[PDB]
Amino acid sequence: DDTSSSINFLTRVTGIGPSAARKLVDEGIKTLEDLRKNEDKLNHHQRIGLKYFEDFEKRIPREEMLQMQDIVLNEVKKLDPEYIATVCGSFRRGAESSGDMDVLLTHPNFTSESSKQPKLLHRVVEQLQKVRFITDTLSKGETKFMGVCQLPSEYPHRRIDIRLQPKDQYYCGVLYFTGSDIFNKNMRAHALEKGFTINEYTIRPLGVTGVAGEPLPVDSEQDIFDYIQWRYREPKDRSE
Repeated sequence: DDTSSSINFLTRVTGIGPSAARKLVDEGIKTLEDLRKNEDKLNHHQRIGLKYFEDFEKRIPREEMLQMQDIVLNEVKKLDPEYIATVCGSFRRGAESSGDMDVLLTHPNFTSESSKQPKLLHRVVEQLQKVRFITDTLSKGETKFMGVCQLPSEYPHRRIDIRLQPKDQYYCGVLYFTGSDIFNKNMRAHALEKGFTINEYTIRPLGVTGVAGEPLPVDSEQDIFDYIQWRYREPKDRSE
């Protein structure tokens, strides 16, 4: 019990997985105090998770999400109008509150046949840091950024992810990350009944063989619904 309750509290800190949590409790750190007195035992991601432990357990009001959206979309547009940025998650479905901000980013210069273009993403991250919206980085790779942001003022720090997706796979991504999970499940099931398979990257025909063919052209979410003969489903109507 004691061990379990300690392992559960730790897992509430972003970055601290189950294994990492056990190893930590196994070393004598169980409380928030212990953690805060032992940052030297945590990697960068876990340490930032600890720093904003409380803030990260707070919900985000839609009104704030909207202000966050404006900041993101506006800065991106200034860097290059060709950039396309979409805030997904339950927020895109009209949710009155969110737990984090998930942003899908693309640029016509970056397609799936293209090699890595990390600066496409990092340029955006750097600018948002410049305007002081992004305050910390949990981690960042060639196509994904996980960090912390804050509205200027008192405002809680919020979790934000920015994913760079190839232009030719962008809308399948926006669809997937908009959800909900139930809706995605139901849409993929229907796609199958129609001879198509859909994932977060593409929609492909499904030969009677069961083996998916080449990816089909997608230039909007609408195209995906069109392929499977479903009338367009507004994000607000995608609870399931």
